[PDB]
Amino acid sequence: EEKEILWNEAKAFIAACYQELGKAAEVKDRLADIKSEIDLTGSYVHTKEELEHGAKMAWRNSNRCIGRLFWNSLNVIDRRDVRTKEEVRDALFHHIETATNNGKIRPTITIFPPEEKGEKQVEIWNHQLIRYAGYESDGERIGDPASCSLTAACEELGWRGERTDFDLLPLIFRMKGDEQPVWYELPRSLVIEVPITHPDIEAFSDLELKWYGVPIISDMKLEVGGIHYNAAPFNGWYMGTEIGARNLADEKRYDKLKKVASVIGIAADYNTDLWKDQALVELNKAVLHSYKKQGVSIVDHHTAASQFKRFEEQAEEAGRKLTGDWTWLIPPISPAATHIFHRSYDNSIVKPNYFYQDKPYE
Amino acid sequence: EEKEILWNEAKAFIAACYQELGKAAEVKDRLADIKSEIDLTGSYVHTKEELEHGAKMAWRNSNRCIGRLFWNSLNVIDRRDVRTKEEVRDALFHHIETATNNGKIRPTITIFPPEEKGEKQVEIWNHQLIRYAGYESDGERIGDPASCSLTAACEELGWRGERTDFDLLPLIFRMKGDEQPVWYELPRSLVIEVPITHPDIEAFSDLELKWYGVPIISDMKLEVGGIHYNAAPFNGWYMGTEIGARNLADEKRYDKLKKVASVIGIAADYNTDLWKDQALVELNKAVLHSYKKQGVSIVDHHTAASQFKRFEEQAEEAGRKLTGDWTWLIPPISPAATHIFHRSYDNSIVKPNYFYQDKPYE
Ligand code: HEM
Ligand code: HEM
Ligand SMILES: Nc1ccc2ccc(CCNCc3cccc(F)c3)cc2n1
Ligand SMILES: Nc1ccc2ccc(CCNCc3cccc(F)c3)cc2n1
Ligand SMILES: C[C@H](O)[C@H](O)[C@H]1CNc2nc(N)[nH]c(=O)c2N1
Ligand SMILES: C[C@H](O)[C@H](O)[C@H]1CNc2nc(N)[nH]c(=O)c2N1
Ligand SMILES: [Cl-]
Ligand SMILES: [Cl-]
Repeated sequence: EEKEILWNEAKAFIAACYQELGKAAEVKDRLADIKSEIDLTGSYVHTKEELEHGAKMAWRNSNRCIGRLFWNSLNVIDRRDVRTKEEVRDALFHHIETATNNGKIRPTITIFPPEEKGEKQVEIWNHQLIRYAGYESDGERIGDPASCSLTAACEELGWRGERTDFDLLPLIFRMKGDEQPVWYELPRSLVIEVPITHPDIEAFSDLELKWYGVPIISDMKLEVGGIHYNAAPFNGWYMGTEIGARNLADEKRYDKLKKVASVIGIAADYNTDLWKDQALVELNKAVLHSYKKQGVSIVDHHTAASQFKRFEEQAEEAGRKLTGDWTWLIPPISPAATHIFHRSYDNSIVKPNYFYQDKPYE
Repeated sequence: EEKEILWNEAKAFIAACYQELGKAAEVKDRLADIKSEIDLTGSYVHTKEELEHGAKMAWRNSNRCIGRLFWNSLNVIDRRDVRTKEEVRDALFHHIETATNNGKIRPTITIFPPEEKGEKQVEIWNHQLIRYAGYESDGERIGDPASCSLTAACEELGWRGERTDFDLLPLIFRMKGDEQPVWYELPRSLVIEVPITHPDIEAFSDLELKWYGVPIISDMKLEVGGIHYNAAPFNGWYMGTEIGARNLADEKRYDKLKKVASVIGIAADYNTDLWKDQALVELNKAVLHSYKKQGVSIVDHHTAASQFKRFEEQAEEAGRKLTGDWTWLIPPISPAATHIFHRSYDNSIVKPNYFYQDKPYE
C-alpha cells in the first residue's frame, strides 16, 4: 500500500505544481519518469523547482497560520546533500544566521534528506533551534516549563544548564545509524535577544524580561507529493501576541501577569478591575516597542490580520479554495477587533503541508 | 411524519426528565397518556413540572452559553393561558419588572402557548424586550445598526422614533389571526438604564454612553419534548464584554473605540501602539464599574469562566456529557486568560434547547 500512496500523492502534487508554474505541458513526461523511479527504487527525487514550490505551497496550506500572505517569498535552502552531523550542525548554524539577517528577518526553510522507508536520515529533537530551557524539581520552577522534558533529555546526554530563566538549549539531533543524538552549544554571536522595556513605564525593566529574536520551528514534518521531509526547520518573524500574550503570560509558561501588574502600578486583587487584561495590553505594547527599538522584525496582531485579509482576497482572485483554523487564526488579544473573528473558515487539510510528529524524547 | 417526530421526542424527554426528578416509576403511565393524547388531538400538553424542568434543561444544553452554572435556579413563568394581546403585553411588562428586580436580576423565562400545527399562537418580533432603535439614511447613522430592519418595520406600523442614539423600541408582536403585529411603547418606569462612567477618568462621561440593565431575548424558540414554544422570552444578567467589547465596540454597532481612545488620552494612529486593545480594556472596566455603582447585576468574563469551570465539574460529577461551542464560549477580551481557551468542547446539539427562527420582518 505504501507505494500506491506515494504514486497517488505524486500525481496530484506534480499536476498542481506544474499548473501553477506554467509547466503543464511537462506533467505527462515527468509523471512517467517518476513512475519508473518509484517502481525501480521505491521512491522519487524532487527537482529543485518542485521542492522550492512544494515548501511554499505547504506554507500556503497551513490552516493555523495568520502570516500566509507572504507564502511565495519563502527562502528555500536545499540541503538534501548532507551526510554528516558536522554538515547538519553547520546547516543549522547557517539557517540561524541567514534568517536573522541582523534583525531584518528572512522567512527561510532548510530542507534535509527525507525519510526513505519511513527511516529518518536526520532527526531533530529541538522544537525550535533557539529556545529556553526549563527546570522543575522540589517545587522549584526555573525557565520555560514547555521545555522541561527536552531539557531533562539533554541533561541525560552530558549537557548542563546554568539554571537561569533563559538558558539557551543546545542544538540536539540524531543521525541515521546512531543510537543517541549529539548536542552542540549555540554560538551566542548567532543569537539575537531582545530585552523587554516599556515605552512609558521605566520600571518595566525591573522585570528583567527578554525573548529571542527568531522563532525557528524544527520538529514539524514537511510533506510534499508523498515525500516525507521530517527534518526541515523553518522560520517567520514573530507576531507580538505570541510572546506577550502566551509565552510570557500563560500560567503554564512564564506566568508574568501579576509581576507586570505590580510594575505598572495597578492592584491585582479584583477580577472586576480587569487587571489581567490591562497587564496583557501593557506587556504586549512593551514587546512590540522593544523589538522595534532593537531593529528586529515583528508584526502586531492588527496588521497581521489585515495582511491575512489580503491573503484571503488573493486566494479568491487566484481561484484557490481557502482553508483555515478559526480557533488558531484569532489572536489571543482583542480577537473581536479583527475581521477573522467575524467570519468562518473551512478547516480541511490540503497537501503539501506541515505536520506534527511524535517526540523522540518523552 | 410530523406525529412520529413528536412521539419520539416525547419519549426521550419524559424519560430523561422523570429520571432527573426521581419520578422514573411514573414514566410508563405518563407515556401512555401522552400517546393517547397525540393520537386523539395531534399534540400533548406538558405538566407544570415538565415545562419548568424542560426550560431548565434547555438552558443547560445551550452550547454557546458561559453562564450555565445556574441552570437549575431559572425562574419559570407559565403563561400558556394567555389569549389576548393585552394579556401578552401585560405578561411582557411583568417579565421586565420581576426579572429586573430593582437591579438584582432574576434569571427568568415567560412561556406563552406553543405552536399547534406549526401555527404560532403568539409571534414576538423583538430580538430583546429592551433594545435600542437604529437608523440609516443618506449616510446618516443613528442608534444601533443591528436594529435597523426592525426599526424600519415598526415605523411602517405607525410608530416613530425620536432618533436619539438610544431610542427604546416598542414591544411588537402578532397574535394568531391578525395580519399585522401591534406595538406598545415601553413604560420608562420599567426600564433600568446605566450611564457609563470610568472609575479613574472623569472625561469618560463626555462620551454620554449608556446601556440597558437586562438582556431579555425574545425571538428564540424553546423546544421541549417535541413541543415548539416559539414565544418564550428569557433573561440572565450581562457579562461585561457583551456591552464593552461588542455592543459599544464593534464597527457594525456603536463603534466607539476611537472616541474612547480620545477621552482616555491616547493616540489612535498606530497599530503597534495597541490603542484599540487599551481602549477596549478601559471601556470594559467602565462598564463593570458603572453597573456595580448603580446596583445592577453584572459579571466579568474571568468570574464567568470560573463559574463555567464549576459547571463542567458539576456535569462530570452528575454523569452528564458536556456540550459547548468553543468559538462562542471564549470571551472577546483576553480569551487565553481563561481555561476555556485551553480545552476543547463537543458541539453536539442536545434537546431540550433554544433555537434560532426566521424573522417575520426582513
Ligand atoms: C512571516 C511571518 C510569520 C508570522 C507572523 C506567522 C504567524 C503565525 C502565528 C502567530 C502562528 C500561531 C503559532 C502559535 O500560536 O503557536 C502561526 C502558526 C503556524 N505558522 Fe506561521 N507565521 C509566519 C511565517 C510562517 C512560515 C515561514 C511558515 C512555514 C513555512 C509558517 C507555518 C506555520 C505553521 C505550520 C503554523 C502552525 C504550527 C502549529 O500547528 O503548531 N508560518 N504562524
Ligand atoms: C445568568 C446570566 C447569564 C449570563 C452571564 C450568560 C452569558 C451568556 C453570554 C455572554 C452569551 C453569548 C451572547 C453573545 O455573544 O451574543 C450567552 C449566550 C446564550 N445564553 Fe446565556 N447567559 C446567562 C443566562 C442565560 C439564560 C437564563 C438563558 C436561557 C434560559 C441563556 C441562554 C443562552 C443562549 C441560548 C445563548 C446563545 C444565543 C445565541 O446563539 O445567539 N443564558 N450567554
Ligand atoms: N511567528 C511564527 C511563525 C511560524 C510559527 C510556526 C509554529 C509555531 C508554533 C510554536 N509552538 C508553540 C508551542 C509548542 C510546544 C509547546 C508550547 F507550550 C508552545 C509558531 C510560529 N510562529
Ligand atoms: N447575558 C446574556 C444572557 C443570555 C443571552 C442570550 C442570547 C444572547 C444573544 C444576543 N444577541 C446578540 C445579537 C443579535 C442580533 C444581532 C446582533 F448584532 C447581536 C445574549 C445573552 N446574553
Ligand atoms: C463567524 C463567527 O462564528 C462569529 O463572529 C462569532 C464568533 N464567536 C462569537 N462569540 C460570541 N459570544 N458572540 C458572538 O457574536 C460571536 N460571533
Ligand atoms: C484547546 C485549544 O485548541 C488550544 O488552547 C488552542 C486554541 N487556539 C490557539 N491559537 C493559537 N494561535 N495558538 C495556540 O496555542 C492555541 N491553543
Ligand atoms: Cl514561540
Ligand atoms: Cl446584547
